[PDB]
Amino acid sequence: PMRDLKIEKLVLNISVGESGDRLTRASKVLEQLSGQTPVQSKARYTVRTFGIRRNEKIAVHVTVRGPKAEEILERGLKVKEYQLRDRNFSATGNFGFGIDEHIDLGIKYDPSIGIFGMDFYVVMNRPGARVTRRKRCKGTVGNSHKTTKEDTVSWFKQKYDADVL
Amino acid sequence: VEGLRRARYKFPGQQKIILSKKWGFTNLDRPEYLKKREAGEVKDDGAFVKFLSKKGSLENNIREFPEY
Amino acid sequence: GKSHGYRSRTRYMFQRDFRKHGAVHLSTYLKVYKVGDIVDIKANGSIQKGMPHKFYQGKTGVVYNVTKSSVGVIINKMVGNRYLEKRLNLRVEHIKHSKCRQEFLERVKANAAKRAEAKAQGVAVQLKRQPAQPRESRIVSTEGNVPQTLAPVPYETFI
Amino acid sequence: KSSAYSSRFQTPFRRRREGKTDYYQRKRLVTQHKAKYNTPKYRLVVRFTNKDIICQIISSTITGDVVLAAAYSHELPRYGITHGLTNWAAAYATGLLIARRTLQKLGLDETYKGVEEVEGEYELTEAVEDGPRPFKVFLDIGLQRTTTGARVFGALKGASDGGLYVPHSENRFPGWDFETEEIDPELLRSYIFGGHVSQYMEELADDDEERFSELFKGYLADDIDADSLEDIYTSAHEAIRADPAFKPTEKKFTKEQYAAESKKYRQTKLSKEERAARVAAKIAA
Amino acid sequence: PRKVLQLLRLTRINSGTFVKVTKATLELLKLIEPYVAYGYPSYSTIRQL
RNA sequence: AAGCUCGUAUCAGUUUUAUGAGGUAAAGCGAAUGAUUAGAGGUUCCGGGGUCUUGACCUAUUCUCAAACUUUAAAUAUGUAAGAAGUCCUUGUUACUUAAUUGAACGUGGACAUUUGAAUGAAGAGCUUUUAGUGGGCCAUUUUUGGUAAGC
RNA sequence: GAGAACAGAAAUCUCCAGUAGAACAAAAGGGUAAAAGCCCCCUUGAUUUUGAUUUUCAGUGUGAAUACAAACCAUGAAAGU
RNA sequence: GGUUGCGGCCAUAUCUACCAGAAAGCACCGUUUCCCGUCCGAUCAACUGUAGUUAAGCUGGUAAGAGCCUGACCGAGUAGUGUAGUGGGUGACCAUACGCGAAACUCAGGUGCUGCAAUCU
Ligand SMILES: [Mg+2]
Ligand SMILES: [Mg+2]
Ligand SMILES: [Mg+2]
Ligand SMILES: [Mg+2]
Repeated sequence: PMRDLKIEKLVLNISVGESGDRLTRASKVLEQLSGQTPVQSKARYTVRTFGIRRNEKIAVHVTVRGPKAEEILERGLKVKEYQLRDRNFSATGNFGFGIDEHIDLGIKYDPSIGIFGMDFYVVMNRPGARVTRRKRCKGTVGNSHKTTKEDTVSWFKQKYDADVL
Repeated sequence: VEGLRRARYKFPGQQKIILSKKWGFTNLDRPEYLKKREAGEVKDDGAFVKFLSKKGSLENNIREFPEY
Repeated sequence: GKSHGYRSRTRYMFQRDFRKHGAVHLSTYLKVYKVGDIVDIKANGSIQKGMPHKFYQGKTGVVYNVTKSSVGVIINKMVGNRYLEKRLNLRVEHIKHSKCRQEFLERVKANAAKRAEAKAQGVAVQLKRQPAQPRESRIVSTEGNVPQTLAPVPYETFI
Repeated sequence: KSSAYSSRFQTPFRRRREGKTDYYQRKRLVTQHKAKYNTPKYRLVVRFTNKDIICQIISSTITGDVVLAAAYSHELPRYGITHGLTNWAAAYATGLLIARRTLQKLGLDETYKGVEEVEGEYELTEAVEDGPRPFKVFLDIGLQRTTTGARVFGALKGASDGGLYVPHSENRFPGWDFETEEIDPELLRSYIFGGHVSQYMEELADDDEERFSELFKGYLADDIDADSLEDIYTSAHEAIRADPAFKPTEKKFTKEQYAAESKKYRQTKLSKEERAARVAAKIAA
Repeated sequence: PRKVLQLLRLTRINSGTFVKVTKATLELLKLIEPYVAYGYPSYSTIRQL
C-alpha cells in the first residue's frame, strides 16, 4: 500500500580524461540537458598512466530528481531500445547504463561543443527512506522494506514494456 | 616406543616416554571417546574430528550430525 | 642518552579501560567539591588539560582551593628523609570523592545514637570497635553427618 | 558479524544510539562554575515535532533532569489559537506562555513584566535597580540547525519578551540580511502576528482555488479570513498574560484503569520451563 | 620482624611476655615466627613465672 | 657538642578494620596485533598450466609462541582515614556568589568527656644553632642486564 | 562487496557493510567519531600587567607545563571556548 | 501499563533472523508565496494537519542464536608468590614448613533498570 517503488534520483556522469577546455565543453551540455548547473570532480590521487594528477578536475556530473528525471530517463531509454542485460542491476536494487553519444537524445551537433558519451544511473527506493537521511533519530530500513535486485527487475518490466536479457 | 628411545640420544637432559590414555591426539579418555562415537556425536573433518554441543541453534546442529 | 620527560613510563597508566573510551559521563561534572573534602587522584587520559603528574596517580589529598573548572589539592610527598606539602591544580575529571572517610562519618552518627539511647538507661556505653575474637565453645552433631574417612591417593599420570 | 567483532565492540550511550542527545553540547550547557557550588543552571528546552511544540525549563541532577515549568502548543486552543500549532507565530505564543508561567511560580511576575508593545525591537531584559535580578535561562535547541528565521528562535523571542532574561543576538531572527549589520523591525513584527501566513492566503486564493480549498480548509469552515488572524494573535497574547497558570486536562479514566487496558495488548515473556519444552518438542518433530 | 619484636618488648634472647590473642596480634606473631617460640600457658606456669 | 620550650603528649621501618591506586609473576591466542604446523569444506566473466591441478582468499577446526603483544590478572611492596583543630542545633558578618538571605567562608550562643571512638609499644615529646670526618667501597641470600664463561 | 560508454587491478558516478583496521607536520607511546579527523565561514588570545603552582630539584637556576586574578579582544543564537 | 520531551547508569541496553502492535503519541507522508540552504525543497528552512499509511522507523515477543552480565567447594587450593632450614640434587631444578592465592576451562541462571514533567481505554 505504501511500499511502491519509485526513482529517488538520476545522476548523469561524464568522466573526462583531462581538464581545461575539454572538461568545461562537456559541462555545457548538462546545463541544458538537465536544466541544472552541474558540478565537477577532482582526481583523488596521481597515476601518471591515465594522464591525471591530484586535484586535476577530471570529471563532471549532475543529479536530478522529480518527474524531470523520468523524462530524461525515457529519452535515454530510446538509445537502448528498452533492452538491458541481466547485469546492470545491482544487488541493492539500483540499475544504470551508459551511452556513446549525446546528440541522439535530440541535442544539436554544435561543432563548437563536439561529441560526448554519458553514464546514466538510477537509484530506487520506497517511501520512508528519510529515516536514513534525517539528522535526528537516524536509523535503518527494515529487511522487508529494502529494494532487491529481483523487485527492481520486475518493476522495470511492468512499465516501459522492456525486456531483460 | 623404540623409535622414541633412539631419539632421546639426540637431546640433552632427561626425557621420559609415557603411554597416553587418550584416544590419539584428542583430549578425551579412551572409554569416553567410545561413548561419544557410538552416540553419533563425532564427525570427521580432515585428520581431526568435530564434536556436538548442547549450545547453538538447532537448525545448525540438525543438518550436521544427522544420525544424532 | 637517558629520557626523563614529563609523561615518561606512562604507557599503561594513562590508558582508558577496555571498552570504556570516549566522552566522560555527566556525573563527573555535576559533583560538588568544597574546601576540606578528601579526594583521590586518578588521571583520565582523554583530558590532556589539568592532568596530574604520574607520581600523584593513586594518591589521596585534601582540597584547599576551588576554581571554575579545577580544584586545589594538598599532597604530602616524601623527599629524602622528610615530607613536603605539594599543591596541585587539577581539573575535576581527574579526581573523585574518597570513600575512605564517608563510612567513618556513618560510625560517628551511629555512636551518638547509641550514646544517647544509653544515656538514660545503661552505664558503659562501649562505643569502641574490637578486632576479631577467638571462637567460643560449640557442640558439633553427627546426626546425618557421620564423618567420612579420607586417604591420600596413589600417583597417576593421566597425560 | 564475527564473534571477535561483537566482543570488542563498545556501545555508545543509549541517548546517542537513539540519536536524541548531543553530549558534546550538553556538557557545556550543564557544567556549572565549581565556585558556585549547588547553583542550578536552567536551560530553555524547545523541541519541534510534527503538529506540536514543546517548551520546558530544566535543571540537572545526578538522579536525573528536573522540570521546573512546561508549556505545550496543543494547550493554545484555550487562549484563542486553534490553527497552525507549529508555525512561527505559534512558537512565539508558546515561548510567551512558558515565560509568564515560570515567573508567576517563582513569585517574580509583578517585576519584569516584559514588553506589551512588541514591534520587532531587539532588546534584553534589563535588571531593576535595588531589586532582584531577572530569572536567567539558556536556550537549548538540541540537534536543530541554526538558521536565520527558524522557528526555534521564535520561541526565543517570545520567552525574552515575557520577562525572562535570555542572552541572544539578533542576527538569527527573520528580517536580518547578511549584507548589512542591522535588523528590520517591520519584517520581524510581521512574523510575530502571522504576517507570512496571511500574505500566502491572499496570494494563494487569487492564484488557484483548488489549492486554497485543500490547504487552509479549517479557516474556511470556521470563517477566518486573511486579515483576522492579526487580532486573534493579539488576543491570545493578552489572554496568556492574564492567566498563564497551567491547568491539566481532565482525565476521563484513572491510571489503574489505563493499565488494565494496555496489559491486554502487551505480549509477555516465557518461563525457562516452557523454553525447554519448545526445544524438546522441536527435537521430536 | 625487628620492629615487631620491639613492639612486643622482646629485645634480647630468652625474654618473654604475655600476649592477648586477637586478629590484630595473630598477624604480628606470623611475622616473627622464625625468631620466637610461643604457646598456651597453664595456671602453674603463670604462677611460677 | 651546646642546649632551648614543655611534659602526657602525640608519635611509630608494626598489625587490624574501611576505602584507593598498579599491569609484574602467572595466564591467553577456536579474544585484538604480530609470529606459526597440519589438513578439511567452499569460492573466480578477476592468477597460472591444463579440461582440470597448483596458488590465492573465505568458513568451521588443529599444533606451538612474544622484553619493546594482550581481554583477564595475583603475591610482596604502596596512598588515605579511624574525632575536641570532632559532631549536632540556633543564627551574626561580606564589596564574593544566587532569580531570591540562596550559597560559600569565617564566627557568636547552647548541648555532648576521656571503653572520647581499633591493636601493640612509647630511655618523654617538640624545636633551634653550629661544626667534624666522608663523598675510591666490597661481600652473601633473593630479583636481574651484557657476556660461552669468569674470584668478570 | 555489488553496479555504470570508452574504463582495464588502480580515472569518475551510485548503493550496502564497515569500533576506526584511516587521519591528526615529525620518533615512539597515549588520546580522539554528530571529533581532536575532512570541508567551509569568521578571526589574531601566538595579546597586556605582575604573582602562585607542577616536573627535573639542593625543593637553586634554565626549559617546558598547569590553575586563577586584573584588563583588552576573537568566535558562537547561546551555554561556553 | 502504553506513548512523548529531558535525562541518570552506559550492551542484562548491542548484533543477526523472524513475528505482533487497540487507544493516544511519535513517525512516514502533502505543498513551495514568504525567511533560509542546496548540482538536486534528497538533507536543511518555511507552510498545512489538510490528501493518505502503519509499509518502514519505533516498541514488544520468539531463537538448545552470537555477544554481554552474574554466580558456583566447575577447574583449583592447581599455577604463581612472601617468609624459613648447615633440606634434596654434580647441575638444571625440586620437596617440605608458616602464610596469601589466580586466569583459562566447565556448568547454571539472566537479557535493561530507573528519575522529572505531560498525555492516553
Ligand atoms: Mg552545536
Ligand atoms: Mg611495565
Ligand atoms: Mg610470562
Ligand atoms: Mg640463616
